[PDB]
Amino acid sequence: LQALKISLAVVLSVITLATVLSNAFVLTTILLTRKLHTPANYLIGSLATTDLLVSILVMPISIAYTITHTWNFGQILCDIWLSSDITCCTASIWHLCVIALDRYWAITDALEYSKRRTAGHAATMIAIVWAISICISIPPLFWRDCLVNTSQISYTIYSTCGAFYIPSVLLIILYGRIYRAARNRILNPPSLYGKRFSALERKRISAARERKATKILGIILGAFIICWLPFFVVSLVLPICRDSCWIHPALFDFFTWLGYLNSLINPIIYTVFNEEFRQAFQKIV
Amino acid sequence: RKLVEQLKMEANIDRIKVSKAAADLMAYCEAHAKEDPLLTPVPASENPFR
Amino acid sequence: QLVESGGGLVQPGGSRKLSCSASGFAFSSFGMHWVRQAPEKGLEWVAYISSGSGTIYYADTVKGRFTISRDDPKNTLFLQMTSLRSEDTAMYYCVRSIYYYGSSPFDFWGQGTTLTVSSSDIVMTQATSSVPVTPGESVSISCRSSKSLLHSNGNTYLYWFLQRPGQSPQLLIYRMSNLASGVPDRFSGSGSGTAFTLTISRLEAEDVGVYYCMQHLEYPLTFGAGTKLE
Amino acid sequence: LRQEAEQLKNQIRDARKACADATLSQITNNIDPVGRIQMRTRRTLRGHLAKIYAMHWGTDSRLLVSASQDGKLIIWDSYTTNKVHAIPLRSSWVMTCAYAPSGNYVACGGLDNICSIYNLKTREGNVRVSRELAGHTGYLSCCRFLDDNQIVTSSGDTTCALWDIETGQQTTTFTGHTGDVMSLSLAPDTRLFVSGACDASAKLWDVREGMCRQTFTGHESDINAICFFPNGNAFATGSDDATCRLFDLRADQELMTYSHDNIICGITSVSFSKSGRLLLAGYDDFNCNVWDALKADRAGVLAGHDNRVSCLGVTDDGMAVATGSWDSFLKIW
Amino acid sequence: TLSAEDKAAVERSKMIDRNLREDGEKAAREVKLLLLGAGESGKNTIVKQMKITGIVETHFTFKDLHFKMFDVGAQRSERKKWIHCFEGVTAIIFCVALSDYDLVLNRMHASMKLFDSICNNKWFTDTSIILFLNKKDLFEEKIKKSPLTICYPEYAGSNTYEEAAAYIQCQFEDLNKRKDTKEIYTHFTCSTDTKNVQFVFDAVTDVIIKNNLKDCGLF
Ligand SMILES: CC(C)CCC[C@@H](C)[C@H]1CC[C@H]2[C@@H]3CC=C4C[C@@H](O)CC[C@]4(C)[C@H]3CC[C@]12C
Ligand SMILES: NCCc1c[nH]c2ccc(O)cc12
Repeated sequence: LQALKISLAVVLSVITLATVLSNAFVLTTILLTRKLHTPANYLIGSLATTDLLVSILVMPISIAYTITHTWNFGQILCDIWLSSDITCCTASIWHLCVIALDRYWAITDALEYSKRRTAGHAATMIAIVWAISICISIPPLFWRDCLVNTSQISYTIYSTCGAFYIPSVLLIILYGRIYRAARNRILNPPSLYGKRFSALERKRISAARERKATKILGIILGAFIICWLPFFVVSLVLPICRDSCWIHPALFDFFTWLGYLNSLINPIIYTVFNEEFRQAFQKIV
Repeated sequence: RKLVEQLKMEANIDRIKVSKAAADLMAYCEAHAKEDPLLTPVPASENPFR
Repeated sequence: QLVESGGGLVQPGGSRKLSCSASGFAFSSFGMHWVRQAPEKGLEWVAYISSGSGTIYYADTVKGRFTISRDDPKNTLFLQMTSLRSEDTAMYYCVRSIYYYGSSPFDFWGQGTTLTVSSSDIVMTQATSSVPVTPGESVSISCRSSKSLLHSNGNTYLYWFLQRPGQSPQLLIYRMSNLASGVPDRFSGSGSGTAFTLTISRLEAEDVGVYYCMQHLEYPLTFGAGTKLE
Repeated sequence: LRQEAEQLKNQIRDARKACADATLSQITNNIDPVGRIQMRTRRTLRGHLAKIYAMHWGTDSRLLVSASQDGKLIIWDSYTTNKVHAIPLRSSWVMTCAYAPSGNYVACGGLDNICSIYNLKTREGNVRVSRELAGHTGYLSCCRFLDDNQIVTSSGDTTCALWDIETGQQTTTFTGHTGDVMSLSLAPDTRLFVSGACDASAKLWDVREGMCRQTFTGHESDINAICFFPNGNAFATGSDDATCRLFDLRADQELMTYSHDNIICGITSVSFSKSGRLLLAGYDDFNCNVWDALKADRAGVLAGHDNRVSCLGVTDDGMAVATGSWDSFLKIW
Repeated sequence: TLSAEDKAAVERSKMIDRNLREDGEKAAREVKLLLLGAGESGKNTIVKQMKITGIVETHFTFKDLHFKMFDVGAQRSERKKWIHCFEGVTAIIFCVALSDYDLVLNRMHASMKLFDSICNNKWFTDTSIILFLNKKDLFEEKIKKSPLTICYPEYAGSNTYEEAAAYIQCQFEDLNKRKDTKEIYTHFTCSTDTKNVQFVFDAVTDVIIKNNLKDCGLF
């Protein structure tokens, strides 16, 4: 029976180590590859840095706490750990949202976005994301086991909304618009082909590109939805689940770790599908 | 039609044995060997690039 | 060429705007210095502004009171002067300079304007106050400084200026080894740490003037007492 | 007359074989190898935002001029990395640049047949076009300053032109190549010079006589690089066939060939060190290889470039080597 | 430490760096286009009507986009030695006159060979080609009497411009050995005032959109 504890500890340890390794590899590839010095690539690098923060400043403490279920580090460290966890997770979610916004702009109004798309703009968006995450994670200290404050439901609603629901709906809308534009181009391209109004050869590549785009967008949406929604729905409803509702703590921790796995998943999705990122990875190794 | 006379003129030059050329090249290289910082690493004091 | 305007009579403690119009060269890329010469003394640096107004320096005697600004579109240099003292009376010279490897700072000096009013720096010494000379005679001018001008980079920052009577000073030798463009090859300069000399061989006409030795190690810039040739 | 030329070419080949009593590789067997050589990126010249194709070291071994597709020439202070000058170009398509021996003039060119001449000692301070050397019908390939008044130019016209800067007229026209000229190299005395051509041959020319003196063959592809040996009697060449060959003017025959099985890309730039014992050549695999001019062994590899090594040069005193690349960076070794 | 002159030189270098950054940004914002085609392919008239000894640069702006077109037709040298200079061009404009199908260098075959070499050139793997079919009016006026079979023996069907220029376009596109990575834009030229410029702007916008999509992982 005692073997489960060591198994959970080791699996979580390897998961966090893999997350750290992947994020560090992405960050160093971006830094050492000048071809990857782009505002969109700057956003990807900021997301990688946020994932590194999540996996360094939070993941070890999360592993130490979840397996033992008892906080031996005291309240002084508990406050810092909770603030870091909340702010870093919100920063990661808002970084995904900002990347989606950048892609939507570059796909829809690329002409003006090229003038607007600069390193300064990426830095401003990163600063805005960090500020939003801070305002999400700072409140708990002022109002008052190591768990997020649930004394008042107003803060619960505000934090859950601004952390998942608002970014979730923004991401869904942006990626739906991107999907619509991509499919419109693939199936309704502009009349720049003269008299083309052998067609099977073009149809094959058109269908392949449509399938690839659909798969990529579905993967991107899923890696956020089925990762954070199970953890955010419970986080929202549990404070409401005062007396007439309950959930197993083990399931809550499993949802927490599934959400944390989004940090590992993000670099793979956001770099593998890009030719430049794959070329840089091949160059590095 | 002019390349032919150009090559007429070219054919009149004197060719030295390759051995003498190699000897001259080796002599020059050894004479200037101490004058090549690339060949021999130099102290940080003498090399202006840090 | 450089021409200055704004001189006249100013009561003590007043303010008077001094302007320098630049033409015939890329004033934007040239550094500007203000040097004032009293009617009976040597040169004295006033202020310096770098290209683009990125760096501005003033002498301890004019710190705060004098402000130096540039206006690239009109190729004009301005020097806002306020709370003038009696000692501020002097002829201000508009100096052109550019800073890069192999450059010749202070190569060109403006005509200047005469200003009169009612009533840890490096020390530069020129013991040779005067030396009567005639054509065909070699001349040696010795200048001494309180600090060694041989910088770690290997460049000795010493400047020699010759001021003919009725004309503004002109650059003679810069960095003690390079002659300014247009200067005859007659002049030569050499020396060692704490001791510098300027030698003129076979002097002839258009050589009469006052020779000033200047150091450029760090601001404020200072000029020597000046050696007078007659 | 096409029958006589083949026979006399055979005769020249026989004579070259006859005078080849020995080979540099065999005689240099007893020569101690220079050993494994390494050079660190002491300076990384940053400020270019486009591919760099040409550079030249100044006679003072400190100032070096570089050309990039940004349409601007940057004069770098190798001792401090500071940009001495920035020279806007009328055409952004610049492939070659030259630095005058006295340091008073700089020339460049590219797809435009006009070879722009720039003065660095202008009274106005800002660098201005001293004169435009027009008359070429092909893209300019290389530029080399004999002095402040005389410059030798090579372009895609298949003919190298000698220009008088004061008058701007083509003083002498060099003809005899059967392909585009890609490189140039002046002798230490400047009396003679050699140019590489796409015809896989290098032709030696006499500036004073204004005519060819020797022609060298052996390469399999276009010759892209050429540089005189420091003694001025021999020169190396680089070509797309991934082989570097050393030729001697007096012997009129190849002395050594530098190639490796794993090197499949061509050579873009070639130069000699002050002593001439080390041969440095650029390659299309974003790295530089140092070849022993005597033992023909790869002494070392100068890696660090990202896209492609295009130009390479050695200071006058051989203190350091600066190598340009398409990644818009010049590294001084 | 740095002396006063050294500090001033450093400041000048930083100012030069700022100027270089500004110039590079200006270059990046503006779009670079490469022009290719035969001398009689109409590219001369195309350049003349798009202007709102060696290479010629044609700088023009349209709807906030600064376009600079490079005419390399005057370079009578092998392209491979200097074609690499245009690797960074967003798109390549290739001009072909449809009236050359019956001309004598069969210069249509030469144009096809040039297009093949440019398209499959290793430097232009990711560079799209904007194909301009010029002199369509003359082509349709002459095809009704001179059949297109002279240039393309495999051609079948009625000899009319509607089904002849389209066949020519398909044959030109058949040279694509890397259809997956790059794209070709084909336009028909007339005695227009700005329609060609409009098509060029649309093609540049589409290329930018496709590049952004590829960066996003799609396409
Ligand atoms: C570890 C977890 C987070 C990874 C989850 C990735 C999931 C959501 C990805 C992987 C492959 C994707 C599928 C692959 C192919 C298609 C194309 C089309 O026919 C409909 C959608 C569909 C069926 C995709 C939907 C989302 C998908 C199922
Ligand atoms: N580790 C994810 C925790 C987290 C991130 N953002 C949040 C917002 C509200 C909340 O209760 C919890 C969170």
